[PDB]
Amino acid sequence: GAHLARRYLGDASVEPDPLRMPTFPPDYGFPERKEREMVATQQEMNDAQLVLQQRDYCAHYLIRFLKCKRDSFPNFLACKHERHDWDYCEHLDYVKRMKEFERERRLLQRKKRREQREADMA
Amino acid sequence: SKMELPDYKQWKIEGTPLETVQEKLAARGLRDPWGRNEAWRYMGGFANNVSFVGALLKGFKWGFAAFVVAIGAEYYLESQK
Amino acid sequence: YLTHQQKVLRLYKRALRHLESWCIHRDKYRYFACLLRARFDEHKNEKDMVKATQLLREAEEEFWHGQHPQPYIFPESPGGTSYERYECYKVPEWCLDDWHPSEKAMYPDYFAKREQWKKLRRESWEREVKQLQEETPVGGPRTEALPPARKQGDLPPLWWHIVTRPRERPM
Amino acid sequence: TLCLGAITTLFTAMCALTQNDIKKIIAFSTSSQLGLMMVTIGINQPYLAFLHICTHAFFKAMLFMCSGSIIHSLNDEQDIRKMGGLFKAMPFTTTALIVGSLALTGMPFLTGFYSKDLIIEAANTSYTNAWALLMTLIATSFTAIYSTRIIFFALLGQPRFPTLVNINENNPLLINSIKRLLIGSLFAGYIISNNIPPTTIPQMTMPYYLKTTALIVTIL
Amino acid sequence: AGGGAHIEPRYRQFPQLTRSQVIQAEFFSATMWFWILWRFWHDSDAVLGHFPYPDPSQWTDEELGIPPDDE
Amino acid sequence: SFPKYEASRLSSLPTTLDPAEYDISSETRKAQAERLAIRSRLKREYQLQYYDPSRRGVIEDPALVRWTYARSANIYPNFRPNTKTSLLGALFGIGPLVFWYYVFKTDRDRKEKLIQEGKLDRTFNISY
Amino acid sequence: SGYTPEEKLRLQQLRELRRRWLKDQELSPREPVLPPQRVSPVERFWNKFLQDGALWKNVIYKTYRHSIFAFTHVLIPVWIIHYYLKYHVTTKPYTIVEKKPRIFPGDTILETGEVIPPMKEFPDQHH
Amino acid sequence: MNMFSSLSLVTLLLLTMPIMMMSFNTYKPSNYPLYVKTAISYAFITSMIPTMMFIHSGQELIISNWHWLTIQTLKLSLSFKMDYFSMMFIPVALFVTWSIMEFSMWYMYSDPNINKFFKYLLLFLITMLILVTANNLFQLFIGWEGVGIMSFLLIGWWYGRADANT
Amino acid sequence: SDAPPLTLEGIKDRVLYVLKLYDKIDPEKLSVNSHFMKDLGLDSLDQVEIIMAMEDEFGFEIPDIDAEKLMCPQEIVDYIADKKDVYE
Amino acid sequence: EPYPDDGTGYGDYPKLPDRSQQERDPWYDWDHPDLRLNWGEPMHWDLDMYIRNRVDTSPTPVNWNLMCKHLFGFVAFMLFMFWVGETYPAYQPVGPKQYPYNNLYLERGGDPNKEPEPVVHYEI
Ligand SMILES: C[C@H](CCC(=O)O)[C@H]1CC[C@H]2[C@@H]3[C@H](O)C[C@@H]4C[C@H](O)CC[C@]4(C)[C@H]3C[C@H](O)[C@]12C
Ligand SMILES: *C(=O)CCCCCCCCCCCCC
Repeated sequence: GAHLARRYLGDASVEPDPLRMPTFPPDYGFPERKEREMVATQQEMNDAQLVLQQRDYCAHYLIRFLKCKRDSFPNFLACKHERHDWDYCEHLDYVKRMKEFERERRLLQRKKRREQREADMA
Repeated sequence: SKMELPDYKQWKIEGTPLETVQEKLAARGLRDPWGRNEAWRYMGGFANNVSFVGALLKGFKWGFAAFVVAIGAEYYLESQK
Repeated sequence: YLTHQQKVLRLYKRALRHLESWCIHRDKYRYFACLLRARFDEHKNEKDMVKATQLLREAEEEFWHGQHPQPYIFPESPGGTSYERYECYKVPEWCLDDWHPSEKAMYPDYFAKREQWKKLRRESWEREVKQLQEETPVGGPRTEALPPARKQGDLPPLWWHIVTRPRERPM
Repeated sequence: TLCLGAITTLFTAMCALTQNDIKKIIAFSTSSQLGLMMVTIGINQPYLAFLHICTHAFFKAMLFMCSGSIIHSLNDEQDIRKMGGLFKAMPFTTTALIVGSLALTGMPFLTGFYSKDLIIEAANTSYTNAWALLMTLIATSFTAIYSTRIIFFALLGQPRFPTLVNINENNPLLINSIKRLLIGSLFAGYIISNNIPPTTIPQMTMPYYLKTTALIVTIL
Repeated sequence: AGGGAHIEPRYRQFPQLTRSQVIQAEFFSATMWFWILWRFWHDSDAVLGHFPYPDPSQWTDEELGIPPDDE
Repeated sequence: SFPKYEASRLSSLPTTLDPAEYDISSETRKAQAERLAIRSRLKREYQLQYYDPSRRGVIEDPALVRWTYARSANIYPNFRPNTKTSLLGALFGIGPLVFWYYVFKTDRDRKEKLIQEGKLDRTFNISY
Repeated sequence: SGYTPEEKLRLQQLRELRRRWLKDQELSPREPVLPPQRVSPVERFWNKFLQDGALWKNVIYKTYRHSIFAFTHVLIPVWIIHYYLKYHVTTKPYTIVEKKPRIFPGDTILETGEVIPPMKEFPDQHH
Repeated sequence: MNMFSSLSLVTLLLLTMPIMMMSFNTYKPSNYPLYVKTAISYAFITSMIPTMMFIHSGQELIISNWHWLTIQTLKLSLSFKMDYFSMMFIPVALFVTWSIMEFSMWYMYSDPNINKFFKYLLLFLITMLILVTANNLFQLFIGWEGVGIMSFLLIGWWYGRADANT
Repeated sequence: SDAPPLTLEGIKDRVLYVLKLYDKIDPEKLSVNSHFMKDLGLDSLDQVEIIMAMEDEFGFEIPDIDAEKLMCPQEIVDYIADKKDVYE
Repeated sequence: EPYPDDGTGYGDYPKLPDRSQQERDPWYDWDHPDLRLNWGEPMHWDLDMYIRNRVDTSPTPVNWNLMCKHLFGFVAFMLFMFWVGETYPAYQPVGPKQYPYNNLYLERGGDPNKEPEPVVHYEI
């Protein structure tokens, strides 16, 4: 990585802490913030027997891919389209985690400037 | 069954890497007295062995020949459906 | 006890073998093999038993500092990955005397041709014993070397196990 | 588990850079591979560790049989310093030996790639010990170094074996035995990876310098 | 060992070869390159990259809900 | 100029680097003469019976008998209770027993205290 | 350094004895004298039947030996195992436990005909 | 299910028959090395049938056939866990061993005790399959120590060599 | 193990054949019984290289206690035949 | 050379050099080839510890002291670096991953009766 140098060879209070994020209110800065929706219900995931690390918002694409694989047998090269859809859906979920990370980094630095401004005058 | 050992007069240190060893020993007044005994390792079917880069590339000539057609065959087939 | 010539020759053989391991490539070994020979030829005539000795001791100390950590070994030489490998197939000859008669019957020619050696061995034993006890000094032998047979029809003393020793690839 | 595996892959691979016996070199390769598997358990990727076991069996087993063919030809000689010039003297053994050494090093789309390169990529993108990750990356480099040592000292150069050797590999048992692993060593990784049902969330997006690191370090 | 064609060893010479031995060895070696190339053209993302890695240093402050400095 | 070889009990001094292999006097040369004289006499007795074709059995080796006898039966009659034997006997005979007693007694006293208090997790502990 | 005058004689005397000993170790053509042995009638048939190459008829022996192997090493054991499992193991509780089959939205249950409702409409996107 | 479980156990039982026949039931030393190899070949084929079923529907099951010992509240049974890990490693191990044995017939052709060598190799394969298919720790320990002891007997195969015993 | 056996004629030919590739021995002055020292005038260092040249030919080491006692090609053949159970 | 008369029970058994049997000449013709012994030779007090299957005292290419310093240094260095790399882990710029239905409270064995503490994640 590269951001480590900004936390190890640099100030640590200006960097996010993955063991402590989020460190700011979720609604702070988001008027009437929207909530992520789960298309797949609990029963569908329970009856689909998905690993807990897959029981996530990106589910309801894995179920469709798994359903295709059971049906395309023995054609194991098929269902490729559903794989990409689930790969893409997970990818969007990964980028949003980075957005939460960059949002955390900016807010921390925003608190830095605000505190210094009122601190210096005092 | 008796085995026919080749004639020993065909093993020579000329034109092989053993010659350049003779040149460097010559400059110091020394000579290689076993050079012809180790000469067979550089002549015959062992001469001009392939390189490391060429060795890893073995069979690539035919492989790429079959690769281009394979995708080309798919290209026409996929055009229809 | 080893003479100076014996020790010098051994150091020359080891150095080439370690040098051979260092170079791997034959032509490179050939280049350095001769240079090593040259360093030895320039002290052959030295007749000074003291200055010559210093050379050997300094020669050995140089060999140790440059000896290959993992010298090449011939597979069946002590240390090579075949030493003692076939010792598990070498059966002593006397085991055949314990075979069941129904098992000797499978090789009538071998065992018929085997009684001769046993017949030969017993007959020669008395002469072999007598030869040793008359050529042995009063205080007993001073070395392990053994005399040959000094007549015709007499086998060398103490030949049975040397002659009859198991083969090298018995099975 | 991460630190224990990381030192094992680095240390054993390091010991294989200067070995002469062909069987010893593969042994230190196996220890290096096992260290990589332990690292995979230490990054919480149990199924990738298993997938590496299945894939690793094909070419690591083949590399020993191919080396066994060389040893038999030279009359029970195992030190690579008395080998060479076998690229065309034993063409079939060379093909399998070269093919195997490319799965061990992790050439893309061969059997080794679908477990090895998929682990190093998953190692870089995880909350993990930094030194353990570095030692794994260095070890992957050493995999190519000693893999090339066998090829260079057993296929290239000029022969160093004695004058009389019975270099023959025209035995159907030997050829067929190597042939099947050669087929598996090429296709086994692709077949398994596309049939095993998913059990985790794989990591597919990562920085350009962490997606080719396994391949980039191998080439160096 | 036992089985296969009996080939007489050649003293101080390159060993004899057969046709099937040379041909088959070449067939599998060529199979590797054909397999690598065919997959490298259909699964090129597997060896280079699957999805773009967005740069965090370009996102706007309103999509991330970053208030201005003053408030 | 090289680093002189350093020899430990598990790394013997090489014979080549040993100064005793070069300074050969008349005594040293004669000393090996008598060593090979006795070594030759023993090698003679063994071969007289080893090669004898009328012998079936085991050639008793007095050297082997003396080796085993000293290792087992001649130890106590040559034992004297002194400072060395007494201190080593207690350190290697009684020390480990006292050490392990406090390791185990301390551990069980600790554990027994927790169980009485109820602070030791024994939810599914029904096999003992 | 070379051999003393007597040493060359001893080695020659032994080297002649040693090379004679190694010749005695050879076996006569008749040896080993195998006691009379009887084979089964089946074995005698293939001894002379297979002498001719006849690649078309040689595969018969290959299929014959493999056909026997599959019957005595695959079919009989699976008969014993299946009989053992079906009527002795599966008649006891929890001896064989299966991970229940996965039910996906849109499947039809073969025990009751129930149809699990499909999943809601996705925010479909082509990527 | 019946086919899945029956074909899973036959793979193990098939590998035992060459060992059983060493008690002079059917005698054929000339082809015994070939006999062991052919058994591995058929063991791979049968093991693939459960493997293909797992690929299709993700089917896995436990087989606790034999009740061995019951120490109060600990019931120990000979249990085989046919699941993701066993269904995938058994075909691979048998496929590799198949090639190893065929290679062995050539490499070890001149070994006097080739019959013993092939019995030992098969004994290791059985122990590993016990290790791989174990469902409880005690059965896993049988295979755990089994592979170790078979390693000892095969590492020191040439027992006249002081450096192989070490 | 599949290796052709070594015979007295085969051993001797290879022994002489090795020396004929030695630049310091005349092929016409070389015989099965040609002493290496008293006839070819080779120094002991060359004699050691002759033994080394034979070890690489037959691929087995020879003790230095016994390498010194071999001075003519006849004795080299006898040693190898005795050391590899060769009788015909 | 008899052992020191310190009362440890050696008596008059000869004290021989503490040299392993692996050192003895491998080419000499021994009465017992595997033990490197001659019939009648006085056996070392610790012969069974110095057999070729056990402790070996042969000279080593590298001095004993330099071997221990290098091996200890390597192990000591590696352990420190792992500790150094433990407090300074390398991770990726991403926040904690999000799971639905209150971070999978029901899936992870949560108590059905006691309603969990609500956990909400927002689109971003
Ligand atoms: C099938 C296999 C290979 C035959 C071939 O194709 O050449 C042959 C080789 C040795 C044979 C086996 C051995 O001969 C031992 C048994 C002898 C009888 O043939 C009955 C079954 C028996 C167990 C054989 C089964 C099978 O026919 C074998 C295994
Ligand atoms: C960060 O999270 C992983 C630690 C860095 C490992 C990869 C090191 C190589 C990238 C730096 C070189 C960039 C130029 C190619």
